[PDB]
Amino acid sequence: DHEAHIKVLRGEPTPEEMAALMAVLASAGERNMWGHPVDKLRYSVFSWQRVTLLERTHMRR
Amino acid sequence: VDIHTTAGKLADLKRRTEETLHPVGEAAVDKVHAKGKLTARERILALLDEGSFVELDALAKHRSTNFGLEKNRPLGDGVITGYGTIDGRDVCIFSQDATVFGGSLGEVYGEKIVKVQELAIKTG
Amino acid sequence: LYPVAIPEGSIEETLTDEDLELDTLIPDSPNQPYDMHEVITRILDDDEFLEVQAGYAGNIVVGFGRVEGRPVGIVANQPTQFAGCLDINASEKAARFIRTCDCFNIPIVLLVDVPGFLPGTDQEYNGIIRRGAKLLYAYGEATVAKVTVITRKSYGGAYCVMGSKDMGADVVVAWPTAQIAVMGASGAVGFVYRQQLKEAAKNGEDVDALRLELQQTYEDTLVNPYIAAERGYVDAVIPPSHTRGYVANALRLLERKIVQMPPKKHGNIPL
Amino acid sequence: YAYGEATVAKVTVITRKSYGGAYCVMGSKDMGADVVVAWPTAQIAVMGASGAVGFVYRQQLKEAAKNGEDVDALRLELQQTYEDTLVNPYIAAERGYVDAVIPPSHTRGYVANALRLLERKIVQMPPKKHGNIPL
Amino acid sequence: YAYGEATVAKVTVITRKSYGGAYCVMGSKDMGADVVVAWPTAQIAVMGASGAVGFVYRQQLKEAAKNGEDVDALRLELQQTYEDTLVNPYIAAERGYVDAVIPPSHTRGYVANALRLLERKIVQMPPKKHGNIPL
Amino acid sequence: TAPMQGTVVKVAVEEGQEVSAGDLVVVLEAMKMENPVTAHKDGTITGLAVEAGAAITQGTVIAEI
Amino acid sequence: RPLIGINDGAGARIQEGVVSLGLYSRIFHNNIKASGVIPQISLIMGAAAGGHVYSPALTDFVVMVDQTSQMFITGPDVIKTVTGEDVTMEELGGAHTHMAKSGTAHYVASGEQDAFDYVRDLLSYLPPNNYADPP
Repeated sequence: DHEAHIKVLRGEPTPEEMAALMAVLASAGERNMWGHPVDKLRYSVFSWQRVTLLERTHMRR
Repeated sequence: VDIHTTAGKLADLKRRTEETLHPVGEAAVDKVHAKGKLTARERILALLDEGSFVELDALAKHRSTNFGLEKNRPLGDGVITGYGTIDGRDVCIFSQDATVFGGSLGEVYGEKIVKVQELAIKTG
Repeated sequence: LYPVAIPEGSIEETLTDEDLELDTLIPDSPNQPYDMHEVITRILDDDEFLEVQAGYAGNIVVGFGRVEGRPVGIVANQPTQFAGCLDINASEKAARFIRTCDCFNIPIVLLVDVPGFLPGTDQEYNGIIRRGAKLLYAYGEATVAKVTVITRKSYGGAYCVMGSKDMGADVVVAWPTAQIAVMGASGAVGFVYRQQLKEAAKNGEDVDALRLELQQTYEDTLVNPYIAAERGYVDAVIPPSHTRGYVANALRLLERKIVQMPPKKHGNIPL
Repeated sequence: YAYGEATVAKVTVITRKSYGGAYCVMGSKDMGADVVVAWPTAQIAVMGASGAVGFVYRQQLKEAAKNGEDVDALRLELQQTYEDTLVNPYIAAERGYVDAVIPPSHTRGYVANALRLLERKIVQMPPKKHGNIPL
Repeated sequence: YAYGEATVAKVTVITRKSYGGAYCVMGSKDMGADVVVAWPTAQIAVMGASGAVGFVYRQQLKEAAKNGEDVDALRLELQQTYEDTLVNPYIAAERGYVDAVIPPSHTRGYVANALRLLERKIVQMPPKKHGNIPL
Repeated sequence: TAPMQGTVVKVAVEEGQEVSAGDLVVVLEAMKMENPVTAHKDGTITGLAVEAGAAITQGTVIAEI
Repeated sequence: RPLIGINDGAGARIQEGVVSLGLYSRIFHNNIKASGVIPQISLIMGAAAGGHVYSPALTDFVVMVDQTSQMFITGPDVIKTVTGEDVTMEELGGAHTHMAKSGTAHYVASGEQDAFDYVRDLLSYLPPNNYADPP
C-alpha cells in the first residue's frame, strides 16, 4: 500500500485518545469559453499570439 | 408616512411593488384561478428555482395615448421579465400576461422582451 | 478569486443586520450630505476597501474591494466634498481608474449621487468639457461588467457620465430616494412654467409663492426614479438593504459577458 | 505614450537643439523613430553646457575655488571645451542614434524616401484590450 | 430568418400595402433594412381598416347596437376615418421606420445611391457555429 | 478655508476648542448642500472668523490651526 | 464613412424629461464606438449648451465660428448663482476662449464658409476609415 497515511511521530495515545484525535481531524478536514479575455484582446492580423495564445487557449483541454 | 421622507419613499416603493403583483386588480387573478391557469408570475416562480427570480422593469408603464389608452397604464405593460436559476444554472426569462390588454404586444412590452433577449445573448 | 460561501435564499431572506442600516442612511432633507463610505464598506466584503488617490479629488471615491471574493472596482460620488459634483480632477481620476480596471477585467460598480458638474469659469478655462469627456469615454469604452446603484441624485449630463443605461450599464438599480431629472426643479420651473405662467404672474400675482408651489408640484411629479423606471433607464427600484444582494447577483450574472465593437487600431480618447 | 504606441511611419529631423528628456519625447530612436536625421547645427546632449560643466567638473571647480582662482574664467574655459567636444550631433551619430547627419537641403528627399518605403510597417505590440494612458 | 441573417446591403421600397406580421417578413428597419423608402401610395398598418375598426371602436359599435343606430353607417364612417388618419406611410416615417417618402420616379435613383453607399458594410453578430434556421 | 462661497449656517468649533483631525469646523450651505468644512490637522482652534448668517466668501480663513 | 455633426442647441429639451438624457447617452456611446473608427468632425455654429458640448469633445476635430458660436456646460446665470462670477457667454465659452485657454477647438473660422472650407481641407487628408489608406 503506497497511500500516504497520517503518522503519530511521537508518543502513544490510548485507543480512546486516538478515537478523539481521528474524529477531530476528520471533522476539520466544465468549459465555458464564453467571453474569455483572449477573445477580448486586440491582435495584429499577423500577430504570432494568434497561434501561441488564442488557439492555445480555445483548443486546449 | 410623509412622502417627503426616506421612510415614506421606502413605503411608497413597497406599495408600488405590491401593486405590481395584480396590475389590473385581484379579480382578474381570481378569474384565472377559477379558470385553473397560472398567472405569468406564478408561471415564472414555478419554472425557476424558488426565490431565484430577479425581476427587471417591474414598474414599467406603456406610453400610448391613442384611443384613450392613456386612461389605463397597467404596471409592467403585461409582461414579466428577468432572470434566475434552473437547477442552479442562470437563465433569462420572460412571461407574457393574457389579462393585460389581451396580452397584445405594446411598445414597452416589446422593449422589455428586447432587454431580456439582449441580456441573455450578452451573458450567454 | 477567493472562495466564499453565498447564503441560500432570496435577497430579502439573506438581509443582514448591517444591510438594514442602508434603509435609514439617506437623510430626509435633500441638503444634508452623507458619507458614501457608509455605502461602500457595507456593500464590499469584509469592509476591505483599498482607496486609490484617497487625497486627490475627494468629490469622487475610487478603489478596490471584493464582492463574494470577486475583485471589484468601486467608483462613487462623495457628497461631503463639493456636494459630490463632477470636476476636472475627479473626472480624470475616475477615467483612468476605470480604464485601469478595464485593462485587467475587474468589474466596476458605480455609486451615483451627482447633482451635476461643478460650476465655474476656472473649470471652463481649464477644460471641463475636454477633460470631463475622459470619464464618459472611459465608461463607454469599458467592456467589463458595469453595475450602477443610484442613491439620491443623478441630474443632467452627469447622469450620462455616471454610467447611464445607454452608456452600456448592464444592471442599473435605484434607491427610492433617487432623483433622476434633467435639472433641479428650481431650474425646471423656470422653463416649463416660465414662458406663460411665471411671466404672466405680472398680472399681479405673488410670483414667489407661485414658484414654490410649482417647484413642489414638479418635484412630486418628476424628480423621482419612477419616470426612469417607466422607460427602463433603471432596471429596478430597490430597498437600499437589497443593494449588496443585487450587486453580487448582477456580478455573478455578468462575469462572462461579450460585447461587440467596431474594428479599430485604438480609440482616440480625449486628451 | 502617443509617440511610442504610434505604428505609422515616424520621421525625426533634428534641426538644432535636442536636450535631455525632451530628446526622448521628441522622437528618440529607441522610441522607434524609423529615420532620424540631424542637420549640422543639431546639438544633442544630456544638458546644456553651462549646466553640464558644473556637474562634470564639480571637483575641479571646488579646487579652483579653494585655490582662489578665477572660477568664472575657469567655468568659461571648461564650458567652451565641453561645448566644442560634446554639444554636437556627431556623438549621437557615433552611438547611431542619428542615422545620418545631412545638409538641410536633403531633408525633403530623406523624408519622401522614408515615407515611400514605410507605407506598410510590419510592426506590432503585445496583444491588449487597449492601453492605459497617463490621462 | 433569411432576411435577418442576410448581412449584405438590404434595401426596401414599399409600394402600397405592408400590413401586420408581413410588414416584418418583408424587411422592416428593425430587421436591419439599411434604407427603407415608401411611395405615397404605401399603406403601413397593423391590419386593414375594416378589421381595425372592429377592435379600436368596438365600444362605439356596442353602444350604437344598444341604441339600434345605423351601425353599418357608423362602421363605414369610422373605417373611413381610420384609413384617412392611420393607413398611410407618414405614421411610420414619423416613427422612423421609413427613412424617406419619395415620388415613385425617384425609386431607381434611391436604390442606386443607397446600394453605392452600402457597397461596404460591417455588421457585428455573436459568435456561433451555425444558425439553426427553423428547418 | 471655505471651499466655496456659501451661507455659514452653523459654526461648529469653539475658542481654544482643541480640534482633532477630521472634525467638522463649519456648516456651509452652498450648491444647495450643507457642505461641511473640516479640520485638516489636529491642534488648537482658538481663532474663528465665521458667524451664522454670514455669506462667507471662498478662501476666507475660517480658523487658524 | 466620415461623420460631420453641425451643432446648435440649448442643451436638453426640459419638457421631454429624462428621455433627452437617455438619447444623449446613446449619442455619446455611438461617438465612443466610432472613436478611431471613422473621422468625426464637429462644426459649432451657435450656443452648444449642456450635453451638446460632450459630443464635440468626443469627436476628432472641432471647428468653431469666431463669435457666432459658443460652447459651455453651465450657464452664466448658474455660474453667478453659485460663484457670483460675472461673465458673458463669449468670455465663458467663445471660440477664442476654447482655442486659446482650454484647447478644445481645433479651428476658429472667420465665418461659416471658412469653417466649411477648413472641414473640406481636413477631409482632403483624412481617409474614410481606419481600414482605408489616406487619399
